[PDB]
Amino acid sequence: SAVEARLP
Amino acid sequence: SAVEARLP
Amino acid sequence: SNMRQMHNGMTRVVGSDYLGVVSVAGNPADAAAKVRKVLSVSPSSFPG
Amino acid sequence: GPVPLLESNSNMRQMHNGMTRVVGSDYLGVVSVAGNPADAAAKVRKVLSVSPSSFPGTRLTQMSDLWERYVFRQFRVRYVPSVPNTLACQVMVYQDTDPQDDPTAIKDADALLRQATAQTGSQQWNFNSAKVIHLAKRSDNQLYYTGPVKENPRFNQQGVVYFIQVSQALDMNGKPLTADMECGSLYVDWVIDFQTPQVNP
Amino acid sequence: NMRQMHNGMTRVVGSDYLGVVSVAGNPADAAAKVRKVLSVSPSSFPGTRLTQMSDLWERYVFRQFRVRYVPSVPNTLACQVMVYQDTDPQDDPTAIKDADALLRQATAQTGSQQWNFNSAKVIHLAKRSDNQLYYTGPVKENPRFNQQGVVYFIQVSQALDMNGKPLTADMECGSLYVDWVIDFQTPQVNP
Amino acid sequence: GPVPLLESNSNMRQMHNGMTRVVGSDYLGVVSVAGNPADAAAKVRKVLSVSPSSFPGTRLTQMSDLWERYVFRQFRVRYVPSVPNTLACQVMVYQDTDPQDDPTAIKDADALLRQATAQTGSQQWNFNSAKVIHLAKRSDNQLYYTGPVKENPRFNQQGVVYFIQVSQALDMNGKPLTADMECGSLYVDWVIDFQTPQVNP
Amino acid sequence: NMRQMHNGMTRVVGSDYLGVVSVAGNPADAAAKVRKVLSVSPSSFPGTRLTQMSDLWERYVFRQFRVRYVPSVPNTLACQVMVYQDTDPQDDPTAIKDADALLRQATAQTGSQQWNFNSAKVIHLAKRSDNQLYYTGPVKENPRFNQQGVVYFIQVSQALDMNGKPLTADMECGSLYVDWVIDFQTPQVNP
Amino acid sequence: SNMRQMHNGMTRVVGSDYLGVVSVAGNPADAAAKVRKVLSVSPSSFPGTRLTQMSDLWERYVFRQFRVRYVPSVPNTLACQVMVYQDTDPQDDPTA
Amino acid sequence: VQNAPRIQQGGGPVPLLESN
Repeated sequence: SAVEARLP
Repeated sequence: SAVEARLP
Repeated sequence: SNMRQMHNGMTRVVGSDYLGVVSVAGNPADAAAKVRKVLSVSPSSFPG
Repeated sequence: GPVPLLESNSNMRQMHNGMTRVVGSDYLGVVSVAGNPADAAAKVRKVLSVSPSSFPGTRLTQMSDLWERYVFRQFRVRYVPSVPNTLACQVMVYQDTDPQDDPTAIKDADALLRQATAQTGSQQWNFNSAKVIHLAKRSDNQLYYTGPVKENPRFNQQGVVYFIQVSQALDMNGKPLTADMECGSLYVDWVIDFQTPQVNP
Repeated sequence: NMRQMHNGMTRVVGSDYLGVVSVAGNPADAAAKVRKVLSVSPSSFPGTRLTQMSDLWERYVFRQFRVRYVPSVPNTLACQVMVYQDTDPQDDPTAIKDADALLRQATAQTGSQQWNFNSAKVIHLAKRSDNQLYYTGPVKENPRFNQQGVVYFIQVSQALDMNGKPLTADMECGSLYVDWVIDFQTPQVNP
Repeated sequence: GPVPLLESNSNMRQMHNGMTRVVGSDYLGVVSVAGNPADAAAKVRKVLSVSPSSFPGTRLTQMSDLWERYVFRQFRVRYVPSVPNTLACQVMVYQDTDPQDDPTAIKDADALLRQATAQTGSQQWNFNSAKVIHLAKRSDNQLYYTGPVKENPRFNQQGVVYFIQVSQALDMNGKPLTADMECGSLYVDWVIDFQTPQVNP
Repeated sequence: NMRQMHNGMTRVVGSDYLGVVSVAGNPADAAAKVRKVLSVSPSSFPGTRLTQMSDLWERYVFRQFRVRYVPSVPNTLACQVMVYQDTDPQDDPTAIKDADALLRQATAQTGSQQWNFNSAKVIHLAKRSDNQLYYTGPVKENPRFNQQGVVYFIQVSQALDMNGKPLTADMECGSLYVDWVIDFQTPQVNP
Repeated sequence: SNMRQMHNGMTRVVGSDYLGVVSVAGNPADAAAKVRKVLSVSPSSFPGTRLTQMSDLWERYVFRQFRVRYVPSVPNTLACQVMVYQDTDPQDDPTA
Repeated sequence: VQNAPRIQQGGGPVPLLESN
């Protein structure tokens, strides 16, 4: 979930 | 910028 | 071959933060309105 | 003594609390590798639950239904290649303690590979050779339920194993491989604790 | 105002009345042979001392929980019956289509017992090494956070009279009781 | 041993003698103060029984019905103000070990206030601030019955708490207050011993 | 790839349901008086926990194996019955032409027992000094490599009613159960 | 009054990560195609790593070390010859 | 100074043939 946020 | 990401 | 080496030890972190502002009201309306502020008690629930 | 005599005609079956170690190993399955991955979600190749009950026809699943709760003391995945050294491809595997993550939601391959490289115990290697892979320990030592998932996965599985393709399957002459290859096979070397005996639906 | 914290466990002992049990003379529906089902949890009964005790703490663990059967039938009547305490709330026996698999499953559980309903019996729970604590009160999501298990009363035989013949109608045949011991933690009142 | 076998099919529930400490705290109620007391009997403001059973809807009363006898090991009343410091009034509280006295019979205020000041553990203070108040011990250690009064109060209550107004409720500008004020609220911090379990009507 | 060898014995405890037992009122065929016969072996039953356990090792030995009889008949009825556990699978009682020799042979065995089928009983196996191990699974040649023995349920008396008279037809009269303890050796799966 | 107390000391962190996969091609097309992979060299530019999450907790950084280490995927029955380098001028762009 | 777990490389060469 932390990673999805940084990827548009 | 880190904070804007966690707020929808 | 490349391997991320393993750990099992727990790690402490001491610190302090800031939860937020809270209000009141002059009229005891509803009576379900007596509850006034609610916060979950977890890491990763306090943005900022 | 009095006890055999009192035993002689009263219907008292005994209670049986207590642990029980069992040791074994099992054949999980075959694994494929595509020549031209592009779906990004397709980079993941073989997900597995880390529960005794999830691998039908093996000794584990047979034994697993006969108790109630379990804890692995070691769960050691092992990989055996079935490919000529001339062929080329690169592969990694990692076990994850939390059943509810599901990497596949990510739209970009790099983030998948980086999440895989993170977390302890991860492994990457050429798909031509054997490797062995471990679980991480949990200090609390909770018991887990046996059997098929019901509502929430966290009561069951200790974790999830991911088999992830990297690069591309590749041929002699270096042309990307058409169709699919059988590559290798997965194995397990396990030790388990069971608690209270039963049979379940 | 030194309002004080407390973190100790509180031992408590008691016993309560779980109710009536009955038996049909010729079960045939296979799922009719299962006869009675009860939750193993505080705050799952009407009017008992235990449910009232239940609301006043966060968590609990039974240290023993022995069900006790008291017959209410003349010796001339007879039938065989079984009782067991599954420790997994979600297993649900009724799904089985066959009487036989039902009896086998019910027998396989530890501490399960079999007897004529002419006479008294006593039956225990299994223990657990986690020392896991359970939340008090009604299910909200998942039984598994609440109940330590479920109790099943299950018929086996028909229901012969004197001269070895089945009786026309189902009837009351004694009642259940429960001795118990519990640990509680942090005091409160459930909403 | 013999004992599980003898246990197996005899209807013997065990006897259970013995004490049981329990700890807790509860919200008793709100308290008012009139601007112009004059009835002398009106100076008394809030009587309370000191029994577990007398405060409906609290944890105490719920728990209290489940046994037979009780003894407080401490019963510590606490007071929380809800008034601006600008307002003025003066207040005292005292606990009395004997349930059958009833101060109110006296026709003169001074005697009430003096009886209140007498007896150990009494407290007087400005109604603007918090205070804490204790019981006196009794050397014999008798048990007391639970539940609602039946004939004689002395079998039940360990005592009675009196909340007594002094002076007059008073406003900014110093005019005596009209009507009534909510002032504050009463609390309890208790420890108890219970004896033999039951349920009572 | 250090695939590891293991040679230890694994203790296991359990219990299972062996099924129904019935009785004719006036046996006369002499070979009809023998009533029920069961193999003493893992992997000889349908659907029990034990048969499923059985296939996963090479060899086994019971440490105790007590058969337990639970009555399902009213006290007004009565008959005498016998049960015994022969440790030699090939002895085969049925060959005898006489009821009497049958009862005598059945009585001579250690641990054999006699009772009214009104009430419960418990019965044990004999032990052996060889500490010999037995192969798991179905007979291929000779029972003697597999079974530790055979269990026989045998009627003795007629079957009187109240007023001391025989009943017209055979009927169910309770059921069998087995508490057990086992050692296994080398893990596998039978073909 | 409440004050976050001040610090000025620098803090080291040793660790290692994973940059990514890289390819080649048989046809020297374009000749601007010779450039094949490009990576910025900063904390907070590598999603999926612990360090990029760590990086937002401070205002400033300095690498004291940054060893890239190439790992072969291919048998010796093939060849390409390749070079790698680390330009220190982020504005510079070879592609032009 | 605060260390973090490291990757630790391994493996080795593979011969065209194993004589026996």
